[PDB]
This record gives sequence, C-alpha cells and structure tokens, in this order.
Amino acid sequence: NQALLRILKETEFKKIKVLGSGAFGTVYKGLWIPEGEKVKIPVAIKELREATSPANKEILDEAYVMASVDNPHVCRLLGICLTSTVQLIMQLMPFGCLLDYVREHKDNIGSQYLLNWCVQIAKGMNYLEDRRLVHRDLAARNVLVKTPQHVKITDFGLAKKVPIKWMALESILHRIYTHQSDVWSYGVTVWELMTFGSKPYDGIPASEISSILEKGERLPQPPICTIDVYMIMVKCWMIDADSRPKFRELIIEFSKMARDPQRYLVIQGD
Ligand SMILES: *[C@@H](CC(=O)Nc1cc2c(Nc3ccc(OCc4ccccn4)c(Cl)c3)c(C#N)cnc2cc1OCC)CN(C)C
Repeated sequence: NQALLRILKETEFKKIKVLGSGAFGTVYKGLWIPEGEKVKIPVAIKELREATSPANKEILDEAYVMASVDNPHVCRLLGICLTSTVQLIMQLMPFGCLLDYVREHKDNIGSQYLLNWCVQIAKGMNYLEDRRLVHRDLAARNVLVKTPQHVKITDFGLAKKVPIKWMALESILHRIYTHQSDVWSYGVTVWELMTFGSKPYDGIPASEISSILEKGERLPQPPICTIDVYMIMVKCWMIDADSRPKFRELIIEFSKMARDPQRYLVIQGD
C-alpha cells in the first residue's frame, strides 16, 4: 500500500555517530536530506545485522505494520532503506533513553515524572495488545524520551543473546511470547526505572535465573518505591500468566497513584 512509510535510498542520509547498540542492530545520528528536496533533517538509524530470512521482503510487509501504529506512546516508523542491509531511520529524539537518561538524573528527578512513565509505557502496550502485536523486548533502554514528560515505546515487532533478565518463565523455558509475557517485561522495566537504571540481578548468571524464579526470588523492592506500588511490580511477576495484571488494569491503577505520588514514592529530594 501507500501508507505513511517513506522509502528512501542510500543517497538521502549518512550516519554521523553511534548512540546505542546491542540487541538486533545498532543506531546512529545520521542526517536525512530528502532527494530532490532541501532540509538537512536529523534522524537515527538501525542497521539490523541479521535475523534469519525466512523472503528478503517481508521486512517490508512489517514496516507498514510499524507505520500504522496510532499511539502517542508508541514510536512510529518513518521510512526505510532496503538493500544489502535494512536501514531503519526515524525522527531523532535528542533526549537519551528512558534507561540512560534517568540514570543521568537520579538526583532531582521526580515522583511524578515516574509515576507516569509507568502509565505512559503501560498505556503504550495496551494498544499493542489491541493490535495483536507483541513486543518481545521491553526495557528502559527500549523507550525513548520525546520530553521528560512524554515517553514512547521503541523497538517492537522486530523479531518478526536474549533479554533473559526481562523475559518471563515460559519465554525463557519454551520460547513462548504473549501479551502476558510483556506484562512481565514491564513490571521490570519500571523496576529499573525506580532504581534509576540498575542491571537487574547484577551478578547472577542469566542461566541461574530460570531457577531463581522457579521459586520466586530476587528483584528486591526499589528502596524509594513504597509498598502498594511493589505489589504492582511483583503481581506482574507471577508464574501463572493468567495471573498477571493486563495493562488495561495497569493504566487505571497507575493513574490512581500519580494523582498523589508524594505518598507512593518516597524520595529524599523533592
Ligand atoms: C539508549 C541509547 C539511546 O538513547 N539511543 C537512542 C535511540 C534513538 C532512537 N531509537 C531508534 C529506535 C528504532 C529505530 O528504528 C527501528 C524502530 C523504530 C520504531 C519502532 C520499531 N523499530 C531507530 Cl532508527 C532508532 C530513535 C528512533 N527511532 C531516535 N533517537 C534515538 C536517540 C538515542 O539516543 C540519543 C542520544 C540506551 N542505549 C543502549 C541505546
């Protein structure tokens, strides 16, 4: 179709530096210069190394699926460069990533800027769930910042070495991913959010995990974060999928907290 996805050619941009990496591919702050038109436009870029190639085209059929998303908390794909390597370009969000960013400013951060981010990310999925689209990878590192008040969800639907420290039991056990597997990736993404970006399990061996969970363990309570909140992070880490809390229920609960965080997220700052 002729969606809102713009197909560009290698003669419209040229990376300039490396921002992030790891996962499927990397990313750089290239410079888009629409052909025939003029306007040094800035944009990122992901040169996905490989995947599996199970035609060299589907890579597109999905793009449009990435270009359809109609959510203010779910980054939408701009264009794409098809060739010896697929190039994913999009609007450059000058702000870091929910991950690093935060980390950067754990000082005067805010009980609100977070008690939302959790509502912004949760509100982001509730849409993906309504579209039969599974992320497969949800982490502070996979969430951009279009403003310390407007966060969006990047990277998702791509898969269509692994984030064991995020995935669930099944996904780790029986490579099974569902609208329930993320609810697990979420409650965590926030934890790293509450503990101002902190590699969960710092130490343990990705392997020893499948077990550590088999008996509900580790993943302490983010000092700050109060109680009722944690129950949200934990209740999301249930071994019985049908036990977790669908985001639709996560958005209504977080919105009930944000309207008075000073009492839900203790902090010795302000
Ligand atoms: C955080 C480092 C960090 O801040 N990295 C970034 C990333 C971006 C991105 N990210 C991004 C995401 C996806 C892209 O494409 C594929 C795609 C798009 C949408 C949905 C699914 N898949 C591309 Cl090309 C880039 C964007 C975008 N879009 C814009 N600006 C970014 C800035 C940036 O850092 C800026 C300093 C922790 N590291 C591990 C990465």
